[PDB]
Amino acid sequence: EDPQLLVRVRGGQLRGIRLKAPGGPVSAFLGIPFAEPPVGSRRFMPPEPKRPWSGVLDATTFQNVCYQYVDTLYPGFEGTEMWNPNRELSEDCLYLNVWTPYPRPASPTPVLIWIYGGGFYSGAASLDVYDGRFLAQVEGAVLVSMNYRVGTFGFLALPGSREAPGNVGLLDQRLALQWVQENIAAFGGDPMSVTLFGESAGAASVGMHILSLPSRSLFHRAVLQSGTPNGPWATVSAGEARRRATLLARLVGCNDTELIACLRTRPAQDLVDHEWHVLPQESIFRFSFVPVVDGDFLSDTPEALINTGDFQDLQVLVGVVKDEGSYFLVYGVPGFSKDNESLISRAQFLAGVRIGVPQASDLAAEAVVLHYTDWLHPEDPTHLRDAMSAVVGDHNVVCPVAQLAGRLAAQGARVYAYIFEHRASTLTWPLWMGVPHGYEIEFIFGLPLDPSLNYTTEERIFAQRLMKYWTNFARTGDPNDPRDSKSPQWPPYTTAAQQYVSLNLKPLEVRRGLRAQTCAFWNRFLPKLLSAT
Amino acid sequence: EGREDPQLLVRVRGGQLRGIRLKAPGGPVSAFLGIPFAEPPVGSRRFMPPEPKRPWSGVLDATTFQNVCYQYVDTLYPGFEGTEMWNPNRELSEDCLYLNVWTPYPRPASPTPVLIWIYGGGFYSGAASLDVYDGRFLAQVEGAVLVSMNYRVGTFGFLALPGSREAPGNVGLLDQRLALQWVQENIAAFGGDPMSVTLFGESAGAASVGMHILSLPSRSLFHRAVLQSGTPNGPWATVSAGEARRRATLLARLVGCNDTELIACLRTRPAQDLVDHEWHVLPQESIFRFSFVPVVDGDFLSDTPEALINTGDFQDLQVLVGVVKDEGSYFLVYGVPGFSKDNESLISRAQFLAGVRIGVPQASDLAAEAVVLHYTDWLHPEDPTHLRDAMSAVVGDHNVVCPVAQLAGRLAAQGARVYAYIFEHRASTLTWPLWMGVPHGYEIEFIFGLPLDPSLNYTTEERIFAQRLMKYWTNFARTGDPNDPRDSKSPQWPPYTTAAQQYVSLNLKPLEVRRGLRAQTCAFWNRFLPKLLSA
Ligand SMILES: NC(=O)c1cc[n+](COC[n+]2ccc(/C=N/O)cc2/C=N/O)cc1
Ligand SMILES: NC(=O)c1cc[n+](COC[n+]2ccc(/C=N/O)cc2/C=N/O)cc1
Repeated sequence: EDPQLLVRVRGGQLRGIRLKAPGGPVSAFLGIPFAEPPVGSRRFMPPEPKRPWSGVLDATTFQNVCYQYVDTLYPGFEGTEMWNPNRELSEDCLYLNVWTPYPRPASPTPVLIWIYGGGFYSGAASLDVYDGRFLAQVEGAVLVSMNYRVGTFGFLALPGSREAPGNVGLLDQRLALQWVQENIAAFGGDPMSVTLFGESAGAASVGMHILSLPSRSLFHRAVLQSGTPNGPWATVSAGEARRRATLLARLVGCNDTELIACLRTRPAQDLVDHEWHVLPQESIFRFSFVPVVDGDFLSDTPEALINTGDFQDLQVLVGVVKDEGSYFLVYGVPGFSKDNESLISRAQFLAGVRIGVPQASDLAAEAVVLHYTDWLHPEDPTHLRDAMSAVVGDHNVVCPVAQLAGRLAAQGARVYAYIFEHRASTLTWPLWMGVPHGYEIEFIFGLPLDPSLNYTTEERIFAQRLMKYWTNFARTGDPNDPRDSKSPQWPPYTTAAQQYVSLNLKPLEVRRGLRAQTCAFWNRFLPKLLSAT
Repeated sequence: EGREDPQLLVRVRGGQLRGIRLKAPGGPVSAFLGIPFAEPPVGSRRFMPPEPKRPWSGVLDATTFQNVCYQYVDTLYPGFEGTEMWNPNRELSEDCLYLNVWTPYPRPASPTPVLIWIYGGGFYSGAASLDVYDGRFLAQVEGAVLVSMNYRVGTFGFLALPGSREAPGNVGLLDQRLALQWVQENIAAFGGDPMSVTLFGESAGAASVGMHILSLPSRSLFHRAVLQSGTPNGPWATVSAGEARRRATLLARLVGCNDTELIACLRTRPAQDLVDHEWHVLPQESIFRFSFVPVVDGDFLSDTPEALINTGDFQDLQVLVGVVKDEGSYFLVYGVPGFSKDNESLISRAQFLAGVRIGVPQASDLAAEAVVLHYTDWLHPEDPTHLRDAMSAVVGDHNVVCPVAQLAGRLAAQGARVYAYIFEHRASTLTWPLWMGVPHGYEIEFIFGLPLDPSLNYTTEERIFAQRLMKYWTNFARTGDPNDPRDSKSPQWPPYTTAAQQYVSLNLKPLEVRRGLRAQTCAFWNRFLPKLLSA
């Protein structure tokens, strides 16, 4: 019984495991329950605080992954499987992981809370890419990551109902955030320096925590990697949630109470089986059960909330990868594949766009097509493929990010923006996907520091830079290294200057305007188009 | 006859002409100026198609320019050269259907390719007698037979009650056509080769050239066309029959006037009254919109220029088209608040949004917002210099660059041999401010080789450049190809193609080949904007 690996949290005692990171040990407390297993009648329900336990809870092992669709598009492909649950699926999955330095830090340490992505339909805090050991070891970070319920389990909302209020996956996260507040000190986490970070749906979750009052007291800073609460995919209206919940109910043979009661009776996988059949359109980058504008967790739409919010005492790191959109093309856009070069035809581009912008009228879609077509090379398939990617990325991540960045900056938030452009040497996706959604995580998390992983030493150094930025950001709300000078400085993203840095192997390069023209199209014109059909 | 210069006496179908031996820098040219090609479209012939000039007796003196067609005289900057050079430089009269011929002197031995200039002036102004249209240089240096005609502008040329007999529309185009007919029959008398007739015109003249390309009966009258900064397609070069009707009847009301009764009344109105009200009939506050312009009558223009360029076969056709660096700047000073020649015209976002409404007067709120969204530099959305230049770009793009783009594209896609340029050289002599860059119409003096007149204060590179441009134009006139056939030492001007979209820069530097005529931005105007108006 290593006394460093033994912690009394509020619910009782935990025994962590001493994990080794390349530069020394780290105390990992994995699988800490932060809620009553949201099983049985607790399905679709807000998480209840975990009841205290007797003895020493073994917290040396990752707990189950929240029940979710396992991707099957390319079975056994590292590029997909690395996101697949790497633990048993269970609805009993409300667990969080805490990595701290070994020994437990002397003074309260900034806490980073990771919220995984997975389109609100998947993910697990246990995936290798979210291994917090590196940030814990190299940076002395207390790194927390929770599981939260995904898909129907996390986000089936019958808005207004008691039994499926929606947003429970976010409430899960909130609970983990509460758990951190009440408990992290026991690990030498500073509950007064908690930085959320997350990517993609995790970023959106972070943004939703930013935009939800009861969440705001549970952290001080946020990082949104490649995802925003605003935007086309991260939220649905109450009505749309109801529609999909209802549709799923039909699809599985099921007032809200009786509908939900029936849904409660359904084997987890049945819900998952029919989860995708509730999308109004053939889509990419769209997900059936996502946070719901419920008037409750989200008092208004994220757009509304980022327009009106006061974000004075908020610091935010946001950014995108170079190819936000490439990843998604292979999952429903004809002509795209990890296997060929996905050189697509004009027609496949126009059709691809209807799938990428499923909410688009013909005119909006034409607007998009006409905007993204390089008219010097209108039918060149490389351009069209890259444009399809661009469309999907801009529409879904880049422009939502720019919007968020701008709105937060305009409304007092200190904002740092980045574009991550380094394509992992070890990346199993084809070159044309460039730097896909999610492939910065391994770097932020510091996996290149694990020599056994085959990352180049330029990458190891890069990961170190990024872990420095992230944790400096966590420590201080400023990602710049004070123990460094002018190599060069990461400026706050402002609405005037619109500065952001490229994160890649070269030093920070400050760029201005995060696809400013194109985002103007998406953020300013596109809504005007559709808001007049 | 007998005591005078034997090389200035020419007979044409209507009779005997005495021209004038004019001094060009490199030697003399023959000019036959103010040759009537139509019956004065006066009195009862106002608004009527031109009738062929009835033969005259004796030797018609063709030694001076004739009347300029009755027109509005721009008075925004009185005494300012930049506006005065466009201003009529001969008496304003409805009796104005006269053309001009410059030929080498002595007249060319063998049939020489004919250049016919059609001046612009927004269809409400212009005159073949402006100094910038002086054919002497192209005649002297290039051996070209240059012909320019006056055609009726404004109401007299374009007021239309479509369907009516008495104001069928497009008569100013018909004057041009009549002058083309004149060149066909008579140009050989000057050593002109009626089988090598190139039209060229700038701005409304270019639209006019385009109209002729688009109009069957004109087709047999020329072989090649140059469209400088103007196109028959685009938002200003034509009006629907309905809109022409609307403006004609409104103009009528404005001056106190069944089509016959209306026209008859209009015919009793003094020219100046018509001119005085000409500009009050535009549907919106606007720039680069002109009240009386060619009408889609289903006669001269069998359908919209858009429709005819989209579906015509342009096999036999060589077209040189192009734009100036800054097509839009000129028009900004005449009715976009904020803009002036007298200052840097740094405007505000408000003034830009306002400008866009004036610059794209046909635009719905949504379409205007698109324009604004497109042209705003979102890094510097409030930046007055960018906004000022974006305003210019909006007007230039919308009215010239993108119409030219659609035109070049559609023409190339349909068999035409298209050569495309952007003229980027700002005359060292330009009296407009620097921000205006190279405004609309300021390539003309170079095409015409004015810089060759040593007394005109152009620089030597400008003289050389004029010569190059004159070469391009006359080569294109000769061969359908602006390139010098021997001289491959100079870079080649490739045809504009839909595939490669090549055009050249015309500036002091040797031909640089560029790709895509604002391809991205013209996709907005030519492909997106129409759709944004179909709802
Ligand atoms: N719940 C379901 O049955 C289900 C869920 C998700 N998909 C598609 O998910 C594939 N996938 C997997 C991973 C990513 C994100 N990568 O960064 C994106 C995507 C899709 N984008 O449209 C199909 C069925
Ligand atoms: N009734 C008309 O069509 C009309 C009459 C007079 N103007 C005076 O316009 C000023 N102006 C005068 C000269 C030029 C071009 N000169 O080369 C361009 C412009 C701009 N027009 O919007 C315009 C339309």
